Amino acid sequence: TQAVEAGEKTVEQFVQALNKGDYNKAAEMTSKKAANKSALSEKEILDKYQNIYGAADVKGLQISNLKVDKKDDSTYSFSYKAKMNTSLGELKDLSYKGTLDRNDGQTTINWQPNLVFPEMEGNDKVSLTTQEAARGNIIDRNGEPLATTGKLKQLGVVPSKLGDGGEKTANIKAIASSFDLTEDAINQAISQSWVQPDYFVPLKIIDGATPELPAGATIQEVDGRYYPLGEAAAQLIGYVGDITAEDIDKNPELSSNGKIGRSGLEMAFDKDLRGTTGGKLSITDADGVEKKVLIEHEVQNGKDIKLTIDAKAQKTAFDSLGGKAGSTVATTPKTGDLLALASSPSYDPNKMTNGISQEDYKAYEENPEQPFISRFATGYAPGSTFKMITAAIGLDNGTIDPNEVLTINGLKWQKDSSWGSAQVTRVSDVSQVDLKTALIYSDNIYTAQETLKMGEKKFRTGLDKFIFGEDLDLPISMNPAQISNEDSFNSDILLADTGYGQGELLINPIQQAAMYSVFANNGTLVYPKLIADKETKDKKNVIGETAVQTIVPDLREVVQDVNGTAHSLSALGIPLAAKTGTAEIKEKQDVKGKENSFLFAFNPDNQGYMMVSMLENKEDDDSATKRASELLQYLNQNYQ
Repeated sequence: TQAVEAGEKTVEQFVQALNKGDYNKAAEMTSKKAANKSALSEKEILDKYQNIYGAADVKGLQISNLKVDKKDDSTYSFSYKAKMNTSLGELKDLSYKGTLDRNDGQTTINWQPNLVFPEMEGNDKVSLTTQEAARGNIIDRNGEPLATTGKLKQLGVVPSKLGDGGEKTANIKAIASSFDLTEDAINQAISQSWVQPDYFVPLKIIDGATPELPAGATIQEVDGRYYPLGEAAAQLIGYVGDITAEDIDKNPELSSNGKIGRSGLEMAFDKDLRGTTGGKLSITDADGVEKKVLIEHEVQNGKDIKLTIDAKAQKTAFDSLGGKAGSTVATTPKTGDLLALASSPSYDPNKMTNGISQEDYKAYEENPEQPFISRFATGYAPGSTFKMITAAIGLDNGTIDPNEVLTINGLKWQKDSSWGSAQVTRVSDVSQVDLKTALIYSDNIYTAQETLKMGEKKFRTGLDKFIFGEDLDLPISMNPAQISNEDSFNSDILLADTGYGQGELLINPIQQAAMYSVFANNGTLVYPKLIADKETKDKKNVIGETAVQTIVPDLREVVQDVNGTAHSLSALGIPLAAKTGTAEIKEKQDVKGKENSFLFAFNPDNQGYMMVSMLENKEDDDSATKRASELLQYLNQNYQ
């Protein structure tokens, strides 16, 4: 019992050393090389485990049902079941067995080749054959491709068929002008360490018609990932990169030869898109004659994935931002179908996955506008567009009388002198302001006064009926929206600022479209969905139906009234209910007030589409409303 307990500890420590990959530590626990002891020496056991387990990418060796008995006065027999993860899946139900040696005062393992795999004898060999799985495609709501593996035209040069002295520099200058390349990068590519005289050094991926090939230029077709929309959907779709050795150490079921999604939907759906590797892991004998097949299954290609995105709406929404910092979200508010999730500025996912220079990558990462940000999933202050929600809450709890007219003098206002220099600011000096006037002119002072009159308790009661704190069921990384930092404002100034969409509010554009959908469903919140085959989930009785039939007519006047903030949209001649907004942010960089322009708009007749667009740190005389004419036409003519 005292020695049998020490034998169980030896088997447990040996398996642990194998699980941790330290094969040297495991080999030092074996007995000496003999006929009925260890079969191989310590350094030979190290090399056999490192070769065999390293070939199949063995990971996570764990045992169970351990039993250590006693045979002779110095031999203790052990046995256990075990399982492990390999590059072809999990290898479960393995019956291991062996003998221990209890000479001296420390128990060792009589090592045998059956301790690598159960039925191995002497000089048995292990063979692994694998076939890569094709990565699945990502498609829009109409089957158009958003991410596809296909053939590409790769531009490269062979330094031998170029020329000697002047003929080489002339062709390099000719290839640089025929394919929009710098003459200093062609020389740097052909002068890398890995280059040999007769090698094919790739350069650029041409995504169109190939021009004339100078002396030394050659195109070779290669298979790779391709994104048709390009930068218009780079943040949403993402990109794939080469699989590294570290990736295989974390997940052996990957393909060391394949691609892995690094961000976006390519990464959120990497498992469903990459498929499963097919092949066979067998034990052979001396040569290649198979004895036992351990693992084998056919290769399964990756599943395709269909999104609610519209490929034409995604491109139009992105191009409408003109490369400026901002985001645009388009949905069908009755179902939640995310038609477009645009973010600007953006990066080139094709250049990102087909080899990008450290210079162009640093330009993306050091750009102050930060194109890598998925702005549709980034928490922003909603802006004074948030008046609709505060007004709807005010109508529900009866705080706001739609016909009561407040008297506001000037462009600034504060409750008491206790507010110091904290003041609510508006843009239009309108003396007689009611709810309809406040929504047309986007009057923050009216909203601030109604919020303070409503009180924090009644205001939070209406806010809590939304999606603050909820994690949306979406394959996009994002934090839940919040009302403030803590569960109480503890500040009249913060309460008022929260009223018209400022303060510590944090709501990303997707969450905004979810909350704003109540005006297209008679007070019912419709959760947005990105996967086409998903069921429509909704949240009923968020705001009163009376508040909807009171605010939406006013939102029509935001477009139709000549002094409405979105009156430029009346040029469309389509039924529009809209609401613009602004937000002042005290960021860093300099300290000059950064302003954000917002636009909410949907069809108040058919409720077919809804739009939430915003510009981050807007240039002067720019706005989201100025850039929405094109997308609103498409959504109106195709989503009724």
